[PDB]
Amino acid sequence: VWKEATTTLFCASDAKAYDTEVHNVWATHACVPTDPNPQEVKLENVTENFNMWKNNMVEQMHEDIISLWDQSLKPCVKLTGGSVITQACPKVSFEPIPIHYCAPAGFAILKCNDKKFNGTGPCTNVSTVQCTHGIRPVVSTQLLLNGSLAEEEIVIRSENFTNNAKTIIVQLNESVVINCTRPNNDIRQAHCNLSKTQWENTLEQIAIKLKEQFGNNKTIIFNPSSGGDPEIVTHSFNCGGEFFYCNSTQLFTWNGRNITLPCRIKQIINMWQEVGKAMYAPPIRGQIRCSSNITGLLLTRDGGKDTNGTEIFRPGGGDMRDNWRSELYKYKVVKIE
Amino acid sequence: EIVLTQSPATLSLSPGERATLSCRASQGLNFVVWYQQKRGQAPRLLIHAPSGRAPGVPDRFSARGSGTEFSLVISSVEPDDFAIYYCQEYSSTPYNFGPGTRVDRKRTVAAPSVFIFPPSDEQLKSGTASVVCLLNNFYPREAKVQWKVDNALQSGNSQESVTEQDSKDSTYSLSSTLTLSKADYEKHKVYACEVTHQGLRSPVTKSFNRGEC
Amino acid sequence: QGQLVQSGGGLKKPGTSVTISCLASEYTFNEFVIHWIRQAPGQGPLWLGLIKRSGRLMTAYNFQDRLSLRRDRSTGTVFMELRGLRPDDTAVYYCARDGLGEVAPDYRYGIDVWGQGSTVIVTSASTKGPSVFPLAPSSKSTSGGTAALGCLVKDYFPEPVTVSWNSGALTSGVHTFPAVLQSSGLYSLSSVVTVPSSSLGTQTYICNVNHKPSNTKVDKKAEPKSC
Ligand SMILES: *[C@@H]1O[C@H](CO)[C@@H](O)[C@H](O)[C@H]1NC(C)=O
Ligand SMILES: *[C@@H]1O[C@H](CO)[C@@H](O)[C@H](O)[C@H]1NC(C)=O
Ligand SMILES: *[C@@H]1O[C@H](CO)[C@@H](O)[C@H](O)[C@H]1NC(C)=O
Ligand SMILES: *[C@@H]1O[C@H](CO)[C@@H](O)[C@H](O)[C@H]1NC(C)=O
Ligand SMILES: *[C@@H]1O[C@H](CO)[C@@H](O)[C@H](O)[C@H]1NC(C)=O
Ligand SMILES: *[C@@H]1O[C@H](CO)[C@@H](O)[C@H](O)[C@H]1NC(C)=O
Ligand code: NA
Repeated sequence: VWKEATTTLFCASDAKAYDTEVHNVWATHACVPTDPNPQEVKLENVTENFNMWKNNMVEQMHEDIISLWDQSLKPCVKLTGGSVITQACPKVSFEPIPIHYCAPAGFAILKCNDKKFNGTGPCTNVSTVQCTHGIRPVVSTQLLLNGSLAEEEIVIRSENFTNNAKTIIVQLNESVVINCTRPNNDIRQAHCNLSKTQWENTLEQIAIKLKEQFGNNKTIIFNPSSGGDPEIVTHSFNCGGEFFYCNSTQLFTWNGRNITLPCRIKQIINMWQEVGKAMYAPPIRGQIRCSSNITGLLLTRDGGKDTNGTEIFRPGGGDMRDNWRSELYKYKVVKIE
Repeated sequence: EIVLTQSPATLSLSPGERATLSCRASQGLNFVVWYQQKRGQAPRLLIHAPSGRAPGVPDRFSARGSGTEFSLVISSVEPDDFAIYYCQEYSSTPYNFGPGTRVDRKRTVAAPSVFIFPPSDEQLKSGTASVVCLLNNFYPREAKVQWKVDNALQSGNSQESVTEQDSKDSTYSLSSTLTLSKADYEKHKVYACEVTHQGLRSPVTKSFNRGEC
Repeated sequence: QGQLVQSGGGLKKPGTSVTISCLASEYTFNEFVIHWIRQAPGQGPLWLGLIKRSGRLMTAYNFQDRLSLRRDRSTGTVFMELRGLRPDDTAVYYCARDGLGEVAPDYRYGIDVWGQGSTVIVTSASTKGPSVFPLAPSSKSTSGGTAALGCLVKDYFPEPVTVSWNSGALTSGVHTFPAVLQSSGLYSLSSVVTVPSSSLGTQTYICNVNHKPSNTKVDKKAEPKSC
């Protein structure tokens, strides 16, 4: 029988106890070892409802990453509640590891294996598992990095597409590698490189999926963000403990085989996890370099007025629940009783 | 975006009676929310989206509907419930509010006592002239005033003001002020306001002639 | 809980800009959408824009060239800037929160908490005391004693004016109408009373007007015109 149930999950990971890297440290304390051979059972002749936008699993992960960041990081200056505290702020090793979320006894995780599952509604190819796949808690706007990819063609999802207020989550099937670098020896000047040819073709195939959703006669266009905090206006992410803010105008203007985005490292940032402000030490001299798989996007549609035949889409993000959602959309917890 | 319309404009009721307010949508909706508003206060949420009533809201309030038609039901009206009620839609921005449905206290129909006031000689010095038409203690609230200057219908150059429903006799009062220049007032003789109202089976006209006190 | 405290507003001249702030609880600021909504006199609420918890800004198409929203994550405050002010921008401006179906575990829509409101008045009018004219009693109108008389309190700014009769010793049958904004930019109202016609010859009637913003106070005796 079972039924949708909220319960405290526990986590599993391949974290290393000798590693002082803060994700490894957190997981070492909070998680258990992963199963070598994880079992997966198919449920023949079974239909089950899913709702990625109303999934308690997302909330539990949200809580973990907030505490992870709140525990791990050490800004030189922090403002919270009109109060200012200052502390030692050494640089730290920062690199997310995959985390698995598992159901306790008396509960179980259902997994939707249906082709082209749009995020809500019937799933006919359902299976049960002990734990989710390994999920890297990547904090980022406006692209989803190091995530999972659909084997088939691109898939776009929304709680409701005719609702302009609701975010659109794009799941790619072919990833686009992006290398960000702060040149060795302005210490805040950085830049990201990715394939032009690969990004244009990506944008095109996204527009095709958007056309399926809004109509063939609709002409699709991509514009930069309408405004907001620096974090959501730019493509913001972490790389080697440093906080990057990359100008993504070249990624989201659409109607040189490499695309170079001008980036800036910022010491003074807004905290995504709480009200206030944090200040970190300036970046290390030497080499700061990362290489991430662009695996998804967060988009927002203008709407705003009577349809002009044209639909404008802009990069989104800001609510990290959507980041977790892009990985947990296929899972739901049930009380197996 | 959508367009919302509410009916009726006014709902007259005695305490204890069942109220049902209507909300109509131009296109299909999933839901609507309802707000109560009293004078001087901000809107107060009554019914949350699917579904139920906001905190502090009593049981007698209920709502339901889907697509084009929605309704707010008050099983047994209490004196605290006499107010203006709006519906609101969430299909997309901009989020539209309804024009509102006024719930007032029912009473036996009462015709207005109509009075007309010429402009004082004091004001006439100032180069302007104000002509006032008073509708005193009437019910229902809906009433039409029509100004005429020498049988010329005055339109757009008058302003109306209505008191809150009297808490004791459940009636309304209304003033209509016609604004004329002195030169125009000096140029015409007969000034009249004609009142149409349910308590009157033929419209009542009150008038005066300039220079004939 | 669960509070929204606004600040800003007041008298503005046409063409200028106005900024209204809205301090929210950390919980609200973190979890809820916050709308900006105004309401003009005699009108219903009008949605101007919102700020999602993600930070996304959305404005009404009819205001997008004049309206700017932003938030300060340092204190948990949101702002609206309305530029190129016009007389019809005169309204009470509200900030108000809404889960917008995104707050777990209920996922409800509905604007459940409203700020106290910020009054914005756009005009070129300066402070001015009213002129008080009499609305003289009738020759003999309504049967019995009842005859109607009053005061016309015209051309004043800003609101409010208060009106009493006979030093407040006359409340029976008094109607003081809410003010109207004239095309001139100045306010005006009337206060009337119904009284016996038998008393019109003897009883003295004085409406007491008070416009505090200009320290103007008037006592006007209304009596039958000399005919
Ligand atoms: C997703 O697909 C299901 C099944 O066809 C449908 O009921 C639901 O409305 C869809 N939701 C979308 C397209 O957002
Ligand atoms: C990825 O999806 C696109 C359509 O979005 C399709 O054209 C392409 O062949 C797919 N490639 C792979 C490897 O699945
Ligand atoms: C990114 O770096 C990898 C090696 O780590 C390289 O193979 C790839 O070509 C680089 N891509 C870009 C766009 O620079
Ligand atoms: C990005 O760069 C363009 C110029 O290439 C500039 O016009 C724009 O303002 C920049 N945006 C941000 C968010 O830095
Ligand atoms: C993505 O993974 C690569 C390799 O593990 C890592 O170097 C990079 O920092 C990751 N990106 C983010 C945004 O964490
Ligand atoms: C989205 O909302 C519209 C009404 O605004 C409704 O007609 C449509 O069925 C909804 N689609 C969903 C919930 O997938
Ligand atoms: Na006196």
